[PDB]
Amino acid sequence: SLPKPILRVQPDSVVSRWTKVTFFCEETIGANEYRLYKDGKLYKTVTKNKKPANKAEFSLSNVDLSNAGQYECSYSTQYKSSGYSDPLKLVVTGHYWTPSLLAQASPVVTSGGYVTLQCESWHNDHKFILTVEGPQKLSWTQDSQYNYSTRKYHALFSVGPVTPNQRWICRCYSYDRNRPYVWSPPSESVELLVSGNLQKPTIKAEPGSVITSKRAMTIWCQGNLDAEVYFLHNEGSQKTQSTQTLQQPGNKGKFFIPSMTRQHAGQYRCYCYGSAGWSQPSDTLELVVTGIYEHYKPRLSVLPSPVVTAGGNMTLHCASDFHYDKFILTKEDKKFGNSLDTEHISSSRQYRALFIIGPTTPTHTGTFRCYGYFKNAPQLWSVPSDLQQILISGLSKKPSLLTHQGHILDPGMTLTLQCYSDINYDRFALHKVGGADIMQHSSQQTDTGFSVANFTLGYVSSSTGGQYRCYGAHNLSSEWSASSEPLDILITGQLPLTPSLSVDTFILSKEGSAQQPLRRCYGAQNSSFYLLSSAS
Ligand SMILES: *[C@@H]1O[C@H](CO)[C@@H](O[C@@H]2O[C@H](CO)[C@@H](O)[C@H](O)[C@H]2NC(C)=O)[C@H](O)[C@H]1NC(C)=O
Ligand SMILES: *[C@@H]1O[C@H](CO)[C@@H](O)[C@H](O)[C@H]1NC(C)=O
Repeated sequence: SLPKPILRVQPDSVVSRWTKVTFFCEETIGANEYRLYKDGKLYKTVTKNKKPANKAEFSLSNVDLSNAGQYECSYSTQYKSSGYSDPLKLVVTGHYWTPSLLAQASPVVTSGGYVTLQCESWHNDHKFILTVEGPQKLSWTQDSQYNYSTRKYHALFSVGPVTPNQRWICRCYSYDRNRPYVWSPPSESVELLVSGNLQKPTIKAEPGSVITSKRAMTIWCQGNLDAEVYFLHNEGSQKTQSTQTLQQPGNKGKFFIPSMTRQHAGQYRCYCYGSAGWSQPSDTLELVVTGIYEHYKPRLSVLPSPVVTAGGNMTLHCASDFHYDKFILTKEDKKFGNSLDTEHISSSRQYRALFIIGPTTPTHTGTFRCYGYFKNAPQLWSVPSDLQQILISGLSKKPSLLTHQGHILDPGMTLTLQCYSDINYDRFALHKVGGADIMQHSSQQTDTGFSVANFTLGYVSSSTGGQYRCYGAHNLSSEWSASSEPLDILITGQLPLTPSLSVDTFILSKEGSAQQPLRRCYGAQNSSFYLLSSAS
Protein backbone atom coordinates (compact mmCIF):
# COMPACT_ATOMS: atom_id res chain seq x y z
CA SER A 1 0.00 0.00 0.00
CA LEU A 2 2.27 2.75 1.31
CA PRO A 3 6.08 2.99 1.71
CA LYS A 4 7.21 1.41 4.98
CA PRO A 5 8.75 4.12 7.19
CA ILE A 6 12.21 4.11 8.78
CA LEU A 7 12.71 4.08 12.55
CA ARG A 8 15.95 5.52 13.95
CA VAL A 9 17.27 5.92 17.51
CA GLN A 10 19.68 8.37 19.13
CA PRO A 11 21.73 7.29 20.89
CA ASP A 12 22.23 3.62 19.92
CA SER A 13 19.91 0.71 20.74
CA VAL A 14 21.89 -0.05 23.90
CA VAL A 15 21.48 2.93 26.22
CA SER A 16 22.69 3.41 29.78
CA ARG A 17 19.99 3.90 32.42
CA TRP A 18 18.60 7.34 33.33
CA THR A 19 19.59 8.89 30.01
CA LYS A 20 17.42 10.65 27.43
CA VAL A 21 16.69 8.73 24.24
CA THR A 22 14.88 9.76 21.06
CA PHE A 23 13.15 7.81 18.30
CA PHE A 24 12.77 9.25 14.80
CA CYS A 25 10.15 8.13 12.30
CA GLU A 26 11.12 9.00 8.73
CA GLU A 27 9.21 8.98 5.44
CA THR A 28 8.81 11.06 2.28
CA ILE A 29 5.16 10.62 1.23
CA GLY A 30 3.51 12.83 3.84
CA ALA A 31 3.10 13.59 7.53
CA ASN A 32 -0.50 13.70 8.75
CA GLU A 33 0.23 11.76 11.95
CA TYR A 34 2.93 9.49 13.36
CA ARG A 35 2.52 6.61 15.80
CA LEU A 36 5.17 4.84 17.87
CA TYR A 37 4.37 1.29 19.01
CA LYS A 38 6.10 -0.38 21.95
CA ASP A 39 6.02 -4.19 21.97
CA GLY A 40 2.94 -4.40 19.76
CA LYS A 41 1.04 -1.66 21.58
CA LEU A 42 0.32 1.99 20.80
CA TYR A 43 2.95 3.79 22.89
CA LYS A 44 2.79 7.34 21.54
CA THR A 45 1.34 9.55 18.79
CA VAL A 46 2.83 12.76 17.41
CA THR A 47 0.89 15.13 15.15
CA LYS A 48 2.51 17.61 12.76
CA ASN A 49 0.47 20.51 14.14
CA LYS A 50 1.02 23.50 16.44
CA LYS A 51 5.92 22.76 13.03
CA PRO A 52 5.18 21.11 9.64
CA ALA A 53 7.99 18.72 8.69
CA ASN A 54 8.62 15.26 7.20
CA LYS A 55 10.27 13.43 10.11
CA ALA A 56 8.79 13.00 13.59
CA GLU A 57 10.46 12.76 16.99
CA PHE A 58 9.63 10.69 20.07
CA SER A 59 11.57 11.74 23.16
CA LEU A 60 11.76 9.33 26.10
CA SER A 61 13.65 11.37 28.70
CA ASN A 62 14.88 9.69 31.90
CA VAL A 63 14.82 6.14 30.54
CA ASP A 64 14.25 3.40 33.10
CA LEU A 65 14.28 -0.41 32.82
CA SER A 66 10.64 -0.49 31.72
CA ASN A 67 11.49 1.41 28.53
CA ALA A 68 13.40 -1.57 27.11
CA GLY A 69 11.74 -3.59 24.35
CA GLN A 70 10.73 -3.63 20.69
CA TYR A 71 9.70 -0.41 18.96
CA GLU A 72 7.93 0.04 15.63
CA CYS A 73 6.81 3.13 13.73
CA SER A 74 3.67 3.62 11.66
CA TYR A 75 2.27 6.67 9.89
CA SER A 76 -0.89 7.93 8.26
CA THR A 77 -1.24 9.83 5.00
CA GLN A 78 -4.68 11.11 4.08
CA TYR A 79 -6.80 8.41 5.71
CA LYS A 80 -4.49 5.45 5.22
CA SER A 81 -2.51 4.14 8.18
CA SER A 82 0.29 2.02 6.77
CA GLY A 83 1.98 -1.11 8.10
CA TYR A 84 5.03 -1.00 10.35
CA SER A 85 8.72 -0.19 10.10
CA ASP A 86 10.95 -3.16 10.92
CA PRO A 87 11.18 -3.35 14.75
CA LEU A 88 14.02 -1.83 16.78
CA LYS A 89 15.23 -3.34 20.04
CA LEU A 90 15.88 -0.74 22.74
CA VAL A 91 18.14 -2.22 25.42
CA VAL A 92 18.71 -0.65 28.84
CA THR A 93 21.73 -1.35 31.04
CA GLY A 94 21.51 -1.43 34.83
CA HIS A 95 19.55 -3.46 37.40
CA TYR A 96 22.53 -5.82 37.75
CA TRP A 97 25.95 -6.06 39.35
CA THR A 98 28.70 -4.98 36.97
CA PRO A 99 30.48 -7.92 35.31
CA SER A 100 34.27 -8.10 35.07
CA LEU A 101 36.14 -8.63 31.80
CA LEU A 102 39.71 -9.94 31.83
CA ALA A 103 42.27 -10.51 29.09
CA GLN A 104 43.00 -14.13 29.92
CA ALA A 105 46.69 -13.93 29.10
CA SER A 106 47.19 -10.39 27.81
CA PRO A 107 45.41 -8.06 25.36
CA VAL A 108 48.39 -8.54 23.03
CA VAL A 109 47.50 -10.16 19.70
CA THR A 110 49.51 -10.51 16.50
CA SER A 111 47.19 -9.44 13.67
CA GLY A 112 44.95 -12.24 12.42
CA GLY A 113 44.74 -13.93 15.80
CA TYR A 114 42.26 -14.68 18.58
CA VAL A 115 42.38 -13.57 22.19
CA THR A 116 40.41 -15.24 24.97
CA LEU A 117 38.54 -13.03 27.43
CA GLN A 118 36.89 -14.22 30.63
CA CYS A 119 33.71 -12.47 31.69
CA GLU A 120 32.73 -13.03 35.32
CA SER A 121 29.58 -12.05 37.24
CA TRP A 122 27.84 -12.91 40.51
CA HIS A 123 24.39 -13.50 39.01
CA ASN A 124 23.04 -17.05 39.14
CA ASP A 125 21.14 -17.55 35.88
CA HIS A 126 22.74 -15.20 33.37
CA LYS A 127 23.91 -15.17 29.76
CA PHE A 128 26.99 -13.21 28.70
CA ILE A 129 27.40 -10.89 25.71
CA LEU A 130 30.73 -9.65 24.37
CA THR A 131 30.51 -6.65 22.04
CA VAL A 132 33.27 -4.76 20.25
CA GLU A 133 33.23 -0.99 19.76
CA GLY A 134 32.97 -0.77 15.98
CA PRO A 135 30.74 0.26 13.04
CA GLN A 136 29.10 -3.12 12.41
CA LYS A 137 28.73 -4.20 16.04
CA LEU A 138 30.22 -7.64 16.64
CA SER A 139 28.55 -9.64 19.41
CA TRP A 140 28.98 -13.05 21.03
CA THR A 141 26.61 -14.86 23.40
CA GLN A 142 27.69 -17.53 25.89
CA ASP A 143 26.15 -19.54 28.72
CA SER A 144 27.68 -19.08 32.17
CA GLN A 145 29.82 -21.79 33.74
CA TYR A 146 30.15 -21.79 37.52
CA ASN A 147 33.45 -21.81 39.39
CA TYR A 148 32.76 -23.61 42.68
CA SER A 149 35.95 -22.29 44.28
CA THR A 150 35.31 -18.60 43.61
CA ARG A 151 31.52 -18.98 43.70
CA LYS A 152 31.18 -16.93 40.52
CA TYR A 153 29.67 -17.36 37.05
CA HIS A 154 32.04 -16.85 34.12
CA ALA A 155 32.14 -17.41 30.36
CA LEU A 156 35.00 -17.30 27.87
CA PHE A 157 34.91 -15.45 24.55
CA SER A 158 37.46 -16.14 21.82
CA VAL A 159 37.34 -12.78 20.06
CA GLY A 160 38.94 -12.81 16.62
CA PRO A 161 40.35 -13.06 14.10
CA VAL A 162 41.77 -9.64 14.94
CA THR A 163 42.23 -7.51 11.81
CA PRO A 164 44.93 -4.79 11.88
CA ASN A 165 42.73 -2.19 10.18
CA GLN A 166 40.15 -1.78 12.94
CA ARG A 167 40.66 -0.73 16.56
CA TRP A 168 39.32 -3.45 18.89
CA ILE A 169 37.60 -2.35 22.10
CA CYS A 170 35.73 -5.10 23.95
CA ARG A 171 32.93 -4.75 26.51
CA CYS A 172 30.93 -7.41 28.33
CA TYR A 173 27.33 -7.59 29.54
CA SER A 174 25.30 -10.06 31.59
CA TYR A 175 21.55 -10.56 31.18
CA ASP A 176 18.72 -12.84 32.26
CA ARG A 177 17.21 -14.96 29.48
CA ASN A 178 13.64 -14.24 30.57
CA ARG A 179 14.19 -10.48 30.28
CA PRO A 180 16.54 -10.03 27.29
CA TYR A 181 16.01 -6.29 26.79
CA VAL A 182 17.63 -5.51 30.14
CA TRP A 183 21.38 -6.07 30.42
CA SER A 184 23.94 -5.38 33.13
CA PRO A 185 25.90 -2.14 33.04
CA PRO A 186 28.90 -2.76 30.71
CA SER A 187 32.18 -4.03 32.15
CA GLU A 188 35.41 -2.05 31.90
CA SER A 189 36.64 -1.55 28.34
CA VAL A 190 39.10 -4.28 27.39
CA GLU A 191 41.04 -2.99 24.39
CA LEU A 192 43.10 -5.46 22.39
CA LEU A 193 46.65 -4.46 21.47
CA VAL A 194 47.44 -5.54 17.93
CA SER A 195 50.97 -6.27 16.76
CA GLY A 196 50.76 -4.72 13.30
CA ASN A 197 53.21 -4.64 10.40
CA LEU A 198 53.94 -0.92 10.09
CA GLN A 199 57.12 0.75 11.34
CA LYS A 200 57.98 0.48 15.04
CA PRO A 201 57.59 3.33 17.55
CA THR A 202 60.70 4.27 19.51
CA ILE A 203 59.94 4.10 23.24
CA LYS A 204 61.91 6.27 25.66
CA ALA A 205 62.11 7.09 29.37
CA GLU A 206 63.20 10.69 29.91
CA PRO A 207 64.37 10.66 33.54
CA GLY A 208 65.90 7.23 33.00
CA SER A 209 64.97 3.55 33.09
CA VAL A 210 66.01 3.35 36.74
CA ILE A 211 63.81 5.35 39.12
CA THR A 212 63.73 5.62 42.91
CA SER A 213 60.29 4.93 44.39
CA LYS A 214 57.56 7.57 44.74
CA ARG A 215 59.21 9.77 42.11
CA ALA A 216 57.95 11.14 38.80
CA MET A 217 58.81 9.79 35.36
CA THR A 218 57.62 9.97 31.75
CA ILE A 219 57.42 7.37 28.99
CA TRP A 220 57.52 8.58 25.39
CA CYS A 221 56.20 6.73 22.37
CA GLN A 222 57.40 8.51 19.25
CA GLY A 223 57.00 6.94 15.82
CA ASN A 224 54.98 6.98 12.61
CA LEU A 225 53.50 10.39 11.88
CA ASP A 226 50.26 8.90 10.57
CA ALA A 227 49.60 7.44 14.01
CA GLU A 228 46.56 8.45 16.05
CA VAL A 229 46.62 6.66 19.41
CA TYR A 230 49.61 5.41 21.40
CA PHE A 231 49.47 2.53 23.87
CA LEU A 232 51.76 1.37 26.66
CA HIS A 233 51.61 -2.22 27.87
CA ASN A 234 53.39 -4.50 30.32
CA GLU A 235 53.88 -8.25 30.33
CA GLY A 236 52.61 -7.82 33.87
CA SER A 237 50.51 -5.79 33.64
CA GLN A 238 49.08 -2.60 32.10
CA LYS A 239 47.12 -0.75 29.44
CA THR A 240 47.50 2.96 28.78
CA GLN A 241 45.91 5.02 26.02
CA SER A 242 47.10 8.37 24.71
CA THR A 243 44.93 10.26 22.23
CA GLN A 244 46.24 13.80 22.70
CA THR A 245 49.85 13.75 21.52
CA LEU A 246 52.53 16.41 21.05
CA GLN A 247 52.56 17.27 17.35
CA GLN A 248 55.86 19.14 17.66
CA PRO A 249 58.14 17.76 16.58
CA GLY A 250 56.17 14.85 15.10
CA ASN A 251 53.71 12.57 16.90
CA LYS A 252 55.04 12.03 20.43
CA GLY A 253 52.72 10.08 22.72
CA LYS A 254 53.57 11.13 26.27
CA PHE A 255 52.73 9.12 29.39
CA PHE A 256 53.22 10.53 32.88
CA ILE A 257 53.65 8.72 36.19
CA PRO A 258 53.49 10.96 39.31
CA SER A 259 54.99 8.46 41.76
CA MET A 260 56.59 5.11 40.89
CA THR A 261 55.52 1.99 42.79
CA ARG A 262 55.82 -1.79 42.56
CA GLN A 263 52.97 -1.92 40.05
CA HIS A 264 54.71 0.50 37.68
CA ALA A 265 57.94 -1.46 37.28
CA GLY A 266 58.21 -4.15 34.62
CA GLN A 267 58.82 -4.50 30.89
CA TYR A 268 57.01 -1.92 28.76
CA ARG A 269 56.02 -2.05 25.09
CA CYS A 270 54.49 0.65 22.91
CA TYR A 271 51.65 -0.38 20.61
CA CYS A 272 50.26 2.07 18.06
CA TYR A 273 47.18 2.45 15.86
CA GLY A 274 46.84 4.84 12.93
CA SER A 275 45.18 5.62 9.60
CA ALA A 276 47.01 2.75 7.91
CA GLY A 277 46.16 0.49 10.85
CA TRP A 278 48.33 -0.91 13.64
CA SER A 279 52.12 -0.92 13.80
CA GLN A 280 54.76 -3.36 15.02
CA PRO A 281 55.30 -3.00 18.80
CA SER A 282 58.29 -1.16 20.27
CA ASP A 283 61.38 -2.70 21.81
CA THR A 284 60.78 -3.92 25.36
CA LEU A 285 61.89 -1.00 27.54
CA GLU A 286 62.47 -2.32 31.05
CA LEU A 287 61.34 0.02 33.83
CA VAL A 288 63.02 -0.49 37.20
CA VAL A 289 61.78 0.86 40.53
CA THR A 290 64.31 1.12 43.34
CA GLY A 291 63.79 2.17 46.95
CA ILE A 292 61.77 -0.97 47.67
CA TYR A 293 63.22 -3.48 50.15
CA GLU A 294 64.29 -0.42 52.14
CA HIS A 295 65.35 -2.44 55.19
CA TYR A 296 68.71 -3.95 54.28
CA LYS A 297 70.73 -1.50 52.19
CA PRO A 298 73.66 -3.05 50.30
CA ARG A 299 77.15 -1.62 50.71
CA LEU A 300 79.70 -1.02 47.96
CA SER A 301 83.48 -0.89 48.19
CA VAL A 302 86.34 -0.95 45.68
CA LEU A 303 89.85 -2.38 45.51
CA PRO A 304 92.69 -1.68 45.39
CA SER A 305 91.88 2.02 45.06
CA PRO A 306 88.97 4.25 43.98
CA VAL A 307 91.45 5.58 41.43
CA VAL A 308 93.19 3.04 39.20
CA THR A 309 95.71 3.44 36.38
CA ALA A 310 94.53 2.93 32.79
CA GLY A 311 94.67 -0.69 31.75
CA GLY A 312 94.48 -2.29 35.22
CA ASN A 313 92.14 -4.77 36.98
CA MET A 314 89.95 -3.46 39.69
CA THR A 315 87.20 -5.15 41.70
CA LEU A 316 83.94 -3.69 43.04
CA HIS A 317 82.30 -5.28 46.10
CA CYS A 318 78.52 -5.35 46.52
CA ALA A 319 77.65 -6.88 49.89
CA SER A 320 74.54 -7.33 52.03
CA ASP A 321 73.43 -9.13 55.20
CA PHE A 322 70.12 -9.86 53.48
CA HIS A 323 69.83 -12.90 51.22
CA TYR A 324 69.26 -11.06 47.94
CA ASP A 325 69.37 -13.08 44.73
CA LYS A 326 71.41 -10.74 42.53
CA PHE A 327 73.47 -7.54 42.73
CA ILE A 328 73.59 -4.92 39.96
CA LEU A 329 76.00 -2.04 39.41
CA THR A 330 74.73 1.28 38.08
CA LYS A 331 76.88 4.11 36.77
CA GLU A 332 75.13 7.45 37.31
CA ASP A 333 71.44 6.73 36.73
CA LYS A 334 72.09 4.05 34.11
CA LYS A 335 72.45 0.28 34.53
CA PHE A 336 75.98 -1.06 34.15
CA GLY A 337 77.17 -4.47 32.98
CA ASN A 338 74.73 -7.05 34.31
CA SER A 339 73.56 -8.90 37.42
CA LEU A 340 75.72 -11.29 39.43
CA ASP A 341 74.46 -14.08 41.70
CA THR A 342 74.91 -13.37 45.40
CA GLU A 343 77.34 -15.60 47.27
CA HIS A 344 77.08 -16.37 50.98
CA ILE A 345 80.53 -16.11 52.52
CA SER A 346 80.90 -18.27 55.63
CA SER A 347 83.49 -16.04 57.30
CA SER A 348 82.09 -12.51 57.08
CA ARG A 349 78.40 -13.46 57.44
CA GLN A 350 77.86 -11.46 54.25
CA TYR A 351 76.22 -12.11 50.91
CA ARG A 352 78.85 -11.11 48.38
CA ALA A 353 79.23 -10.05 44.75
CA LEU A 354 82.56 -9.31 43.07
CA PHE A 355 82.25 -7.16 39.96
CA ILE A 356 85.67 -7.58 38.35
CA ILE A 357 86.72 -4.87 35.88
CA GLY A 358 89.73 -5.44 33.64
CA PRO A 359 91.30 -3.74 31.91
CA THR A 360 90.08 -0.29 32.95
CA THR A 361 88.91 1.79 30.00
CA PRO A 362 88.32 5.52 30.68
CA THR A 363 84.59 4.70 30.48
CA HIS A 364 84.59 3.25 34.00
CA THR A 365 85.19 6.72 35.44
CA GLY A 366 81.98 7.73 37.19
CA THR A 367 79.73 7.20 40.20
CA PHE A 368 78.77 3.60 40.97
CA ARG A 369 75.92 2.26 43.12
CA CYS A 370 75.11 -1.40 43.75
CA TYR A 371 71.53 -2.64 44.15
CA GLY A 372 70.12 -5.94 45.36
CA TYR A 373 67.08 -7.70 43.94
CA PHE A 374 65.33 -11.06 43.70
CA LYS A 375 64.78 -13.44 40.77
CA ASN A 376 60.97 -13.45 40.92
CA ALA A 377 60.93 -9.65 40.78
CA PRO A 378 63.67 -8.52 38.34
CA GLN A 379 62.37 -4.94 38.20
CA LEU A 380 62.03 -4.35 41.94
CA TRP A 381 65.43 -3.34 43.31
CA SER A 382 66.70 -2.52 46.80
CA VAL A 383 67.72 0.87 48.18
CA PRO A 384 70.98 2.11 46.57
CA SER A 385 74.25 1.81 48.48
CA ASP A 386 76.27 4.85 49.50
CA LEU A 387 77.96 5.84 46.24
CA GLN A 388 81.44 4.63 45.33
CA GLN A 389 83.18 6.84 42.79
CA ILE A 390 85.84 5.72 40.31
CA LEU A 391 88.59 7.85 38.74
CA ILE A 392 90.87 6.57 35.96
CA SER A 393 94.21 8.24 35.22
CA GLY A 394 96.89 7.69 32.60
CA LEU A 395 97.02 9.98 29.57
CA SER A 396 98.05 13.61 30.12
CA LYS A 397 100.64 15.79 31.87
CA LYS A 398 100.70 15.22 35.62
CA PRO A 399 99.22 18.36 37.24
CA SER A 400 101.56 19.25 40.12
CA LEU A 401 100.29 20.27 43.56
CA LEU A 402 101.31 23.63 45.02
CA THR A 403 100.72 22.27 48.53
CA HIS A 404 100.69 25.75 50.07
CA GLN A 405 100.08 26.62 53.74
CA GLY A 406 103.09 24.48 54.64
CA HIS A 407 104.06 20.81 54.57
CA ILE A 408 103.82 20.09 58.31
CA LEU A 409 100.69 21.19 60.17
CA ASP A 410 99.44 21.52 63.75
CA PRO A 411 95.80 21.17 64.88
CA GLY A 412 94.24 23.28 63.91
CA MET A 413 95.38 25.16 60.82
CA THR A 414 92.99 25.73 57.91
CA LEU A 415 94.54 23.47 55.26
CA THR A 416 93.85 24.20 51.60
CA LEU A 417 95.44 22.47 48.61
CA GLN A 418 95.97 24.03 45.18
CA CYS A 419 96.35 21.91 42.05
CA TYR A 420 97.98 23.67 39.09
CA SER A 421 99.06 22.62 35.60
CA ASP A 422 100.49 24.07 32.40
CA ILE A 423 97.85 22.36 30.28
CA ASN A 424 94.56 24.23 30.62
CA TYR A 425 92.42 21.56 32.27
CA ASP A 426 88.79 22.56 32.82
CA ARG A 427 88.48 20.50 36.01
CA PHE A 428 90.69 19.00 38.73
CA ALA A 429 90.28 16.00 41.04
CA LEU A 430 91.98 15.63 44.42
CA HIS A 431 92.33 12.29 46.22
CA LYS A 432 93.71 11.29 49.62
CA VAL A 433 95.40 7.89 49.36
CA GLY A 434 93.61 5.06 51.17
CA GLY A 435 90.41 7.08 51.26
CA ALA A 436 87.08 6.33 49.62
CA ASP A 437 86.10 9.81 48.44
CA ILE A 438 87.31 11.89 45.49
CA MET A 439 86.94 15.67 45.38
CA GLN A 440 86.39 17.60 42.14
CA HIS A 441 86.43 21.33 41.38
CA SER A 442 86.17 23.63 38.36
CA SER A 443 89.55 25.22 37.73
CA GLN A 444 89.86 29.00 37.66
CA GLN A 445 91.89 30.80 34.98
CA THR A 446 94.68 32.74 36.69
CA ASP A 447 96.39 35.79 35.18
CA THR A 448 99.74 34.03 34.73
CA GLY A 449 98.43 31.73 32.00
CA PHE A 450 96.98 28.53 33.47
CA SER A 451 94.26 27.00 35.64
CA VAL A 452 94.42 26.68 39.43
CA ALA A 453 92.05 24.60 41.56
CA ASN A 454 91.12 25.49 45.17
CA PHE A 455 90.61 22.60 47.59
CA THR A 456 89.56 24.00 50.96
CA LEU A 457 89.70 21.19 53.51
CA GLY A 458 88.35 21.53 57.05
CA TYR A 459 90.34 22.26 60.20
CA VAL A 460 93.46 20.11 60.45
CA SER A 461 92.88 17.12 62.71
CA SER A 462 94.84 13.92 63.32
CA SER A 463 92.93 12.17 60.53
CA THR A 464 93.51 14.76 57.79
CA GLY A 465 97.18 13.78 57.57
CA GLY A 466 97.98 11.53 54.62
CA GLN A 467 99.10 11.31 51.00
CA TYR A 468 97.42 13.42 48.31
CA ARG A 469 97.31 13.26 44.51
CA CYS A 470 95.75 15.54 41.89
CA TYR A 471 94.35 14.71 38.45
CA GLY A 472 93.32 16.88 35.50
CA ALA A 473 90.62 16.70 32.83
CA HIS A 474 88.94 18.65 30.03
CA ASN A 475 85.27 19.48 29.42
CA LEU A 476 84.73 17.44 26.26
CA SER A 477 87.07 14.78 27.64
CA SER A 478 85.97 11.74 29.63
CA GLU A 479 89.64 10.81 29.97
CA TRP A 480 91.21 11.72 33.29
CA SER A 481 94.96 12.09 33.62
CA ALA A 482 98.04 10.68 35.35
CA SER A 483 98.54 12.15 38.82
CA SER A 484 101.38 14.29 40.14
CA GLU A 485 104.01 13.40 42.72
CA PRO A 486 102.54 12.35 46.11
CA LEU A 487 102.06 15.09 48.71
CA ASP A 488 102.73 13.91 52.26
CA ILE A 489 100.71 15.92 54.77
CA LEU A 490 102.23 15.68 58.25
CA ILE A 491 100.42 16.40 61.52
CA THR A 492 102.04 17.45 64.81
CA GLY A 493 101.02 17.14 68.46
CA GLN A 494 100.14 13.46 68.13
CA LEU A 495 102.76 12.00 70.48
CA PRO A 496 103.68 12.62 74.16
CA LEU A 497 107.38 13.10 73.34
CA THR A 498 109.62 16.09 72.62
CA PRO A 499 112.74 15.39 70.51
CA SER A 500 116.22 16.37 71.69
CA LEU A 501 118.16 14.25 69.19
CA SER A 502 118.70 17.29 66.96
CA VAL A 503 111.13 5.92 66.99
CA ASP A 504 111.78 4.27 63.63
CA THR A 505 111.69 7.39 61.46
CA PHE A 506 112.95 10.87 62.35
CA ILE A 507 111.83 14.09 60.67
CA LEU A 508 113.61 17.42 60.18
CA SER A 509 111.99 20.59 58.83
CA LYS A 510 112.70 24.31 58.48
CA GLU A 511 110.76 27.03 60.30
CA GLY A 512 109.60 28.11 56.87
CA SER A 513 107.73 25.66 54.65
CA ALA A 514 110.50 23.64 53.00
CA GLN A 515 109.85 21.87 49.70
CA GLN A 516 110.19 18.56 51.55
CA PRO A 517 111.24 17.55 55.08
CA LEU A 518 114.13 15.07 55.31
CA ARG A 519 113.90 11.59 56.82
CA ARG A 520 113.03 22.20 64.09
CA CYS A 521 113.10 18.41 64.39
CA TYR A 522 110.10 16.09 64.69
CA GLY A 523 109.65 12.46 65.73
CA ALA A 524 107.37 9.86 64.15
CA GLN A 525 107.02 6.07 63.89
CA ASN A 526 106.82 3.51 61.08
CA SER A 527 103.26 2.31 61.75
CA SER A 528 101.55 5.67 62.21
CA PHE A 529 103.62 7.50 59.61
CA TYR A 530 101.77 10.80 59.13
CA LEU A 531 101.57 11.61 62.85
CA LEU A 532 104.21 13.64 64.69
CA SER A 533 104.93 15.84 67.74
CA SER A 534 107.76 18.23 68.59
CA ALA A 535 109.26 21.47 69.88
CA SER A 536 112.77 22.87 69.43
C1 LIG B 1 92.81 29.69 45.77
O1 LIG B 1 93.38 29.39 47.06
C2 LIG B 1 94.38 30.32 47.47
C3 LIG B 1 94.94 29.79 48.77
O2 LIG B 1 96.36 29.74 48.73
C4 LIG B 1 93.77 31.72 47.61
O3 LIG B 1 94.87 32.59 47.85
C5 LIG B 1 94.67 33.60 48.85
O4 LIG B 1 95.29 34.73 48.24
C6 LIG B 1 95.46 35.87 49.09
C7 LIG B 1 95.99 36.98 48.21
O5 LIG B 1 95.55 36.81 46.87
C8 LIG B 1 96.43 35.49 50.20
O6 LIG B 1 96.67 36.61 51.04
C9 LIG B 1 95.81 34.36 51.00
O7 LIG B 1 96.74 33.95 52.00
C10 LIG B 1 95.47 33.16 50.10
N1 LIG B 1 94.73 32.16 50.86
C11 LIG B 1 95.32 31.26 51.65
C12 LIG B 1 94.40 30.31 52.36
O8 LIG B 1 96.53 31.20 51.78
C13 LIG B 1 93.11 32.12 46.30
O9 LIG B 1 92.37 33.32 46.51
C14 LIG B 1 92.13 31.06 45.81
N2 LIG B 1 91.63 31.41 44.50
C15 LIG B 1 90.37 31.20 44.15
C16 LIG B 1 90.00 31.61 42.77
O10 LIG B 1 89.56 30.71 44.93
C1 LIG C 1 95.90 -7.12 37.71
O1 LIG C 1 96.17 -5.75 37.80
C2 LIG C 1 97.55 -5.48 38.08
C3 LIG C 1 97.69 -4.01 38.39
O2 LIG C 1 96.53 -3.25 38.08
C4 LIG C 1 98.41 -5.94 36.91
O3 LIG C 1 99.77 -5.58 37.12
C5 LIG C 1 98.22 -7.45 36.74
O4 LIG C 1 98.97 -7.97 35.64
C6 LIG C 1 96.72 -7.74 36.54
N1 LIG C 1 96.47 -9.17 36.43
C7 LIG C 1 96.68 -9.89 35.32
C8 LIG C 1 96.35 -11.35 35.43
O5 LIG C 1 97.12 -9.40 34.30
